[PDB]
Amino acid sequence: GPHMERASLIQKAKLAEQAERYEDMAAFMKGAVEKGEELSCEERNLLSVAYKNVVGGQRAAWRVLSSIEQKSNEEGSAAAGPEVREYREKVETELQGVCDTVLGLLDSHLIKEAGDAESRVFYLKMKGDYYRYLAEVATGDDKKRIIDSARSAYQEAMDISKKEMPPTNPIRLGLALNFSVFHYEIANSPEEAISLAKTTFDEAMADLHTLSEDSYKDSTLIMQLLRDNLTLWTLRRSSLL
Amino acid sequence: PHMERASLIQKAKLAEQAERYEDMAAFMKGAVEKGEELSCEERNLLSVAYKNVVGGQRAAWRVLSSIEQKSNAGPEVREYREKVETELQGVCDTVLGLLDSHLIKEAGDAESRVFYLKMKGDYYRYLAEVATGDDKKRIIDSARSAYQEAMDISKKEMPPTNPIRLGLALNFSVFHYEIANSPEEAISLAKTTFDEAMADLHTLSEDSYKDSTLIMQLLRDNLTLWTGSRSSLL
Repeated sequence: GPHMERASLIQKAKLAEQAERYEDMAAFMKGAVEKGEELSCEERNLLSVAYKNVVGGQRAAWRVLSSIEQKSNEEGSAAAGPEVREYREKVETELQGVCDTVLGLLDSHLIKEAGDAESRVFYLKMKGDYYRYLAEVATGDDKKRIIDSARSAYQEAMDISKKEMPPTNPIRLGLALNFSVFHYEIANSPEEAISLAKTTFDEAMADLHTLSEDSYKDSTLIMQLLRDNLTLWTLRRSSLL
Repeated sequence: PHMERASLIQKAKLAEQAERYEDMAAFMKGAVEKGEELSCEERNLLSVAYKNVVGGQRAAWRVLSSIEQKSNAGPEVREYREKVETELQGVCDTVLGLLDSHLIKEAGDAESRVFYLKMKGDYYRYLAEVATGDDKKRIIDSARSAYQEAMDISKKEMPPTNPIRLGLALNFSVFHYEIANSPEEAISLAKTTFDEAMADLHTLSEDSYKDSTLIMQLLRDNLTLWTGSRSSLL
């Protein structure tokens, strides 16, 4: 509608977050991004949380529908009613529209305009994530092209993070976590997934002592997710010390 | 594109499983507009869909109102609270429209008749929660009138343990307390409802028992909160 002030959009995104109105939150943040200014660390998290919640609800719904559709097609003497697939396809189109919106914001404003490496890695990781979400629902020749786009974004983010960030950096840790999930679940490379998660965990472990107590908590929380994934993917009980 | 009555009902059940309540409501609104009566299962689908949609709006409106009250600088809170309120009002008006245009009829079974009139009381009550001035008074009168008509039918045609009858009495007592500022009517209604249902609990099948006692617990919880209030084993 009429031109809003960037500061009013950010304030409304924070109000929408408190009200658990994630679609409104995303729309406020999209408007703020389109103002052309860089996002602060707090503002990047608002953009990320808004779209993560929106796409997370779509991905959860798509998974339920896809399971119902699969079971009714496989089982019994008949196929599922056409309604399941039509509804699953409505949810999928809507999911694709949100990923395309995020990828559009990243390519039009956020990746090119970023100052620091911290924010460049954050946006390139986000690009990998939203191509990964698109890959989860893709099937044909489109699937291969989307998987290449996700790998390419994650790899560029990895290259930068290795050059500019310490191994304990939470953004660097979170990126390596998501990239390993991509290798395992999307690119069907469990070996790459395990070696990336092992290397990430080990290199971060070696510098844990150098961290301030608040940095330590941020880092170990992500290292835990790497370790959990490794246990799940890949052995004696532990007594004290 | 399968959008006939039976396809709309099937998609509403899928939307429920996927926790897509706005899709669920839109499917059920479409099914209602087909002009046919809703079965017991279908009425529950309509109710669950709009309850979840309006519940998210009411929770959001309460947060924004809370922030606005503490803040009273900054015009954004009120503008945003007003956007959420208008949207909430639009959903209540859609539900009230469906009830008046298609669902509320003089000739059906008592359960369905009480069910729709209770839903009318509920959505006027949600409108009353955000209403101010002249409009508030008319909305409160409309809610009381719908709830009262639902109460007359339920006392004449349903047993005291009937879950619809229990749920109606619960919501009407909440209306007396919160909306009409009559805590005495609220308390008296909740006490009578609980006591009369308690007397017949022994007659119920195990599935009926669970449905009835679960609503009776909400009446009792409300009574404890409204009136005031140790015990060892026995």
